[PDB]
Amino acid sequence: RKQISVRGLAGVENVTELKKNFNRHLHFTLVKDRNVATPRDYYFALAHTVRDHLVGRWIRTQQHYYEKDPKRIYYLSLEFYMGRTLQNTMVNLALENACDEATYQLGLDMEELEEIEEDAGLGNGGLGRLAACFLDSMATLGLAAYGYGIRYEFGIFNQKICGGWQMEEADDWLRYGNPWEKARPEFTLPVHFYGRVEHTSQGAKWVDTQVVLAMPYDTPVPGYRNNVVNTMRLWSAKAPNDFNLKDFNVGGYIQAVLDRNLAENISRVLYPEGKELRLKQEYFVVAATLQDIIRRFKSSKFGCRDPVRTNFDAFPDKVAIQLNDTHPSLAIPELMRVLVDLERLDWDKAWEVTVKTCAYTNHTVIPEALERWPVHLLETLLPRHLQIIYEINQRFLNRVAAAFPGDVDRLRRMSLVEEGAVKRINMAHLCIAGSHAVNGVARIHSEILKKTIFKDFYELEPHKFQNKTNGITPRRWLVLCNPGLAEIIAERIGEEYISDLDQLRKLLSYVDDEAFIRDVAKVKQENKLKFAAYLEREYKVHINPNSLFDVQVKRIHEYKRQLLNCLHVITLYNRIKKEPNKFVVPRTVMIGGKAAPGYHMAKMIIKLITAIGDVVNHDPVVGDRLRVIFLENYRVSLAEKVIPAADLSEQISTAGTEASGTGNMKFMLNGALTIGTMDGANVEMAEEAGEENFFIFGMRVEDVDRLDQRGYNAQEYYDRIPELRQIIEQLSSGFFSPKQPDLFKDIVNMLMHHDRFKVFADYEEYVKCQERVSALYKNPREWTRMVIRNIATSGKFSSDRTIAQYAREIWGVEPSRQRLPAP
Amino acid sequence: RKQISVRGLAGVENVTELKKNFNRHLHFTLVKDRNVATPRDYYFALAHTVRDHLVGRWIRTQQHYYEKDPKRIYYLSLEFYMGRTLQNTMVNLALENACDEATYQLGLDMEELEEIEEDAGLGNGGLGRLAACFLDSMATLGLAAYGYGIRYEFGIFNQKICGGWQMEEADDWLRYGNPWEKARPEFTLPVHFYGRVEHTSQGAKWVDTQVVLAMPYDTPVPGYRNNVVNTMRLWSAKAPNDFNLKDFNVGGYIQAVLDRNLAENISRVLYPEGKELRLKQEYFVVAATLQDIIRRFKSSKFGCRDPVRTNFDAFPDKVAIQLNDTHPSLAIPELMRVLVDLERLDWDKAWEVTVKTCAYTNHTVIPEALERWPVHLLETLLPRHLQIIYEINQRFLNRVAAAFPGDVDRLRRMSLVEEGAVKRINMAHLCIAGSHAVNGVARIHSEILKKTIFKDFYELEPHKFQNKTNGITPRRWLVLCNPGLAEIIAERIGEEYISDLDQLRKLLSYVDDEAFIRDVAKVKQENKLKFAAYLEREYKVHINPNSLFDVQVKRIHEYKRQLLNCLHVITLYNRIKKEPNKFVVPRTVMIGGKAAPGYHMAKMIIKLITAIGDVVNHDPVVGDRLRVIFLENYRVSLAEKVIPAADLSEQISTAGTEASGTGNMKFMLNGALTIGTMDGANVEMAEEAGEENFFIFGMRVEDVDRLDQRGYNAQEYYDRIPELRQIIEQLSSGFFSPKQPDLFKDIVNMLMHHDRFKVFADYEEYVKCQERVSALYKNPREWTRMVIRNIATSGKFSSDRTIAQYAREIWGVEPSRQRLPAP
Repeated sequence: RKQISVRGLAGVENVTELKKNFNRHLHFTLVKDRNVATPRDYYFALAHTVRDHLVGRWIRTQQHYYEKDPKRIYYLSLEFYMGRTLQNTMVNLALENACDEATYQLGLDMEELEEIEEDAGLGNGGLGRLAACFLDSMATLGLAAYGYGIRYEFGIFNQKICGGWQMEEADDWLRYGNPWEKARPEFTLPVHFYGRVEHTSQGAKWVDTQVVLAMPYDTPVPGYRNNVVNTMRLWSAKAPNDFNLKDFNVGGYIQAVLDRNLAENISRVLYPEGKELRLKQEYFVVAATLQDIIRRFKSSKFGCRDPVRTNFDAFPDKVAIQLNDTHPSLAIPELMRVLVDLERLDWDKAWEVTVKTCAYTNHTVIPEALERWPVHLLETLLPRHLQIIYEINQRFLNRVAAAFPGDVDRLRRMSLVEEGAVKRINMAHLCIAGSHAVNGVARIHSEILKKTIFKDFYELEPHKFQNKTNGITPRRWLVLCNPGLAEIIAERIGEEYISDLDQLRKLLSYVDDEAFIRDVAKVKQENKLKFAAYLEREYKVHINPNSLFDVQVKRIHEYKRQLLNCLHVITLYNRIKKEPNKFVVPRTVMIGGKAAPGYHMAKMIIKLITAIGDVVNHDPVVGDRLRVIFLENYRVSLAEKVIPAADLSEQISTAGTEASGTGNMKFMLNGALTIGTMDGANVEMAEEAGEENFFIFGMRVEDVDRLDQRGYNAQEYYDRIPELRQIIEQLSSGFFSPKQPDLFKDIVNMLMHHDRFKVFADYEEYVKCQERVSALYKNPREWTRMVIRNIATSGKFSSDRTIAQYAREIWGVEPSRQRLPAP
Repeated sequence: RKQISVRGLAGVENVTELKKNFNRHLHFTLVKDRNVATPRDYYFALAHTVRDHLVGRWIRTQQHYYEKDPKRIYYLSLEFYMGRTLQNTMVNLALENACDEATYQLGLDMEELEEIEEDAGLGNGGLGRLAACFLDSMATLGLAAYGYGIRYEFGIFNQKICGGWQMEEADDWLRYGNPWEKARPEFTLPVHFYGRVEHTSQGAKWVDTQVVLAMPYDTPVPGYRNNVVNTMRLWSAKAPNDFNLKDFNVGGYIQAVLDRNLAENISRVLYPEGKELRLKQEYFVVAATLQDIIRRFKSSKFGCRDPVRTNFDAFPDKVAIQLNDTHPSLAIPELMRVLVDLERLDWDKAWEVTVKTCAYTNHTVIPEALERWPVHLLETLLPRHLQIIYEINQRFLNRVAAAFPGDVDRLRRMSLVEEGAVKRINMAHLCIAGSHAVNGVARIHSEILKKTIFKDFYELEPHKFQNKTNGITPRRWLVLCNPGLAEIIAERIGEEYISDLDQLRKLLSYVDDEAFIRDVAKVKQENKLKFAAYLEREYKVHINPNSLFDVQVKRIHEYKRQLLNCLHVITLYNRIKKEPNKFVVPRTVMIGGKAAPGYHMAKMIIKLITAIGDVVNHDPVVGDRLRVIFLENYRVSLAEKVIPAADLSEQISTAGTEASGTGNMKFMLNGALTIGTMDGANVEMAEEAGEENFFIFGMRVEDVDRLDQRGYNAQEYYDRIPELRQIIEQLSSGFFSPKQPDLFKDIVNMLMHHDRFKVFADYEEYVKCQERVSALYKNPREWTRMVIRNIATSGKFSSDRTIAQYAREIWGVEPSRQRLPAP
């Protein structure tokens, strides 16, 4: 009876007894054979093999925390950007080149198979990709972290450059199935919606509700090489499949069928403010999750164990809910609703635990883009919750009054309920009220949630504000992505670095050495040949390799400045042309990110970049003196192979607009010079690397704040800076497009007359700087010099670090670097 | 490529190497362990374990036919009443023993786990059951055969008699999946609804249609110990839904997200009238399969003996289509629409081939019941099919005129268009024109299709009409259901019988061997007591495993007299009650059968039994001399359990209504004596058995026609038979319903004033039989003597023989009983 144990299921490190497993699954799982099986079949066969070799470990980890009962720390997020599991299972488990030998002794090619894998489309950018990284490093740091979010049938679109434009051609990543996940029909809970309250003797009822079933799916995330492998648990919406008539509800009219789609497509599309669905989605992910959070606190070990009627006195000891951004916020009104209403905890006692369990990571530098909801939206889907939100509030605000008698303008600046032309609830204030700890994403930024945006909140509970300077992850962002460069490091410092990281600091001593100089430009010249290969293979281009390899891969969006780039690269096309022999360093510039539907300036700016392309790379006057590639469909699998041929990381956003920056850290690692306007995280990177090692141009936070106080007007620069007069002219007189001359005319007036982001004011400073970048390119080795002093610097911009910080001052729980036995 | 071999995995016969994979499926394939895992995960880990045995042999057989290249025969049926895999998968492949031993040692009672499997609601009744036996024997007889059905997500209801009334209840059998089915998304093909027929060039096109995608799901069908495993390809109707921006359709208005629903539920449900849903389901199956048949005809091997068209010339030699009932019928215009429109063969080359290729099995004896569909319905979802039924109908009538020159009414009776109020097409006459053979499913029923129902048709193509009487399979319905009856029979004649049932005739020499007579009786006694325990466990009331087990389990319908049984039952009830001290042979009548929603007298007659048993199973005056049990939710599962435990087999259909039986041949075989009218099925079953060993009773067909001349007037028997007049007044005063007397009034009134099925005509002689029954049963020695005589002569009813004749006489292919090796 006890003979159903984890014993024997594989022979690990054996090329041959996993060569017995690639066969096992092709036949018995996939029901295919060698005369009929396809590439995508042998990737699904390989996918399964490394997977039994994951879920072995997953049983015993999972076993461990029942016995050992840690504080289970759930990270709540509506975006989870993983993106290609196979290789990353292989390294954090070991089996990679022991999977390479089997799959060539078999006669395949594990790298050709690897590219059959669609990206696990649960994201869009850095809110998913941060947590996707924190999921790797919590798993490595011994921590009992659970990641819970929603499983999107389609994620967010796949982009398509056609005619120069973006066509958002949808991503059905999951149609051929997904190796890595397990469905769990057995642990389906309901999500109730709409309904109404109805009070009784002891509490209140929220009867009359519509329901949407919550079905869980388990991807696992391995910890790096210490054998603990954790659970992502992502929800799927099932419409109640009582339907055809039961309740006799359709009777007189079927059209409640419109429930089936408007409920069930909670789970089909991720977004790219004013939407019942974004809130329905939001309430979906927190309800199901928190019901599961309560069943491991009771059932799994406290099922039996009480003391205090298995009260929640020991809840905050055992559980910690970390709301990433404002999208989990209904975790405070829903947690309060279950403890008070379903169990029967005092409003006061239940709110005790609530704040103690919860804390909230803050991502915006802007107060204007900070989630708030309409009360008519609340009150109708969520009545009890519009009611508990009202009640948390005067309770909070009287606590404010105790600490500020008579200061009336604060009971409307602290308030939960916004007023006037649509009374809204400010969700970020709701969070700060029930979260014992808020953190800024960068140092600077935590200051500006003290000094500017939650000033009152920091005056009254001074201490909730923490800082955790968000990093990246060695495994993904050095080892998978640039292994030639993780090759030449290993043996010098000791592999202790990938899970203990400012040790990168040693290679600093190694700078001078003219071995390391010639060493590294190979990685970068090989990389710039392999990526300059891939370029022409998928899609196609005609490139240098050797070029200055210049890249900026962000969202196409005004305040990140793809535009500043475009002006400059029209200075470059035009001066090199003017004197056609005017030698300068030939750059291949790559701009790329998706836009966001119903964003025409961010549709326009793709089109200017795909208007240039034509006249530069096809004006064979220029030849290979200048090239601008647009990266169609930039996502996490492209993220790990363009930072790779990063000479130049152009992170050129207006000062004080970026709240931080993550795809900038995994750039001064791979060997990339970061040239950009100072704010966000372009800062601490230079406070580490030294300003002289960086290339910080242009304005700053402080003199930008100056500028819109004595009038900012971009023209004035139009009348002075003679080449910008040139490029504005040629921009406007159908140079790029003879067929539609006017075309970039909506962008001219934008650039001229209502430029919120001062693209023209940071022009000149940018060019008498990217002259310092070009002229230094062709000083081919003291170029290669600084590219080491950036690498050495690293360990703060590593998410292991950040997780230890969250671990330690906010959660409690002490980290680990120990290897759990077996597999 | 060679390294990836089948060579195996199959340590096969080995306990250790499969306690070992019941562990892998529990930990690595299902991801559970002994601390989380429940019964469902254990049966599923067993279920998964056996089908690695199953799918290796699947691989191997499929390969074989690719190599050999046999004539393949596809069998279209809208119901495959598959019912419960595992125990049969294990007996057809031998692992009852090893799987028992491995789960013995594991701590798991292998009986218990089995009864967690959900009966696959891919069927409804007899029409579904013969296909399933026609697939077991198509596989034991080595034929290259396919099963093409609909993968009903929910199926026809679950009976749930609540307080006495049949409640309808949905069946999601596949909640926690199906281990046995393997979805083949690679083979999704489109099914074209509605549209316009535009005419051009050498042909016609069908433009403007609406695609639904038919997605295939493969299930293995293993043969008893011969190592072949054939296919069953079920089609899932998955709505084309890229309905999110694409086509400039949604947004404008998502009024039209109904092609989600009425595309999607071509497969959510099975039926119980003029429904476009029923015809949409009928064409969906046909579109997805004929395009899959030609997919396989074109791909496996033939487009090289292409000498001529991958010729359809040879299509009838590599293909054979069986049309079980007129439901696959649109397959004769679909195999004409592709061959003519698409392939571009001659119209008379498409008919020469369409008639040589497909064939029609008919199952009816009552003509109204022959299928018809309105040309308004066809002119719409099937524009071009209407035009192929219109040129078929026209050319067939030429054939007819020349054959019977001048007979203007023969042209109007031999037609496929048919009008009066609503111009319908006759689908059964469509089948005779497009099939090389038409066949009855029983001897006399096959005569009265050329004697009466298609007689003109017959005279014009006499050579099409064959017969083939129905049969059970020896494996599910004697080995699985009754392994007890199985040891004893094999101990004497050997085990060659399972694959050749006529060897049961050999047991007829052991009639007078009173070891065997006390032995068979033993056998039937544990059967009656493992079953009698089913009852006070799942369900209850009181059993007495001695009594004469009298089951009638047909579906609830007026033409099959559940009512005659109700009246015999209270006649015994009353004789037991006026004269308590008389000795009476006690009986337990068990009536089970799924009524059929909408139909009220079936609804109402079930409430009879659920009120007769309440009144008589609570009479401490009778004590236990009678008990009446409605068997809730008859399915393949309880037939397994019921036919096994029964003594009398109640087959009381009105003479002239039944065509052939199939339910009978399971009780005849498992040693039960038929009581039954001479009518279609009971007739070959008494040719073999000898009338002696049957309880033939009452009214014969021309006895039914004698009274259907002079006229039925039930009242003449009411005032000529006192024991009837007796219970009409039991009913009418409301004995069985003290709170609602008048409840069974419309039954009383039906019965007398308009009983189209002649309950009272048969009453007196059916009773003078029930009690001769009671004579022989109270004579256990001579009961078994007559029961030996049943089980021995029943061999003619193996589907191994009904198939041995289709194959031979119709499909062409010749039966084979040899092994393959298949690791």
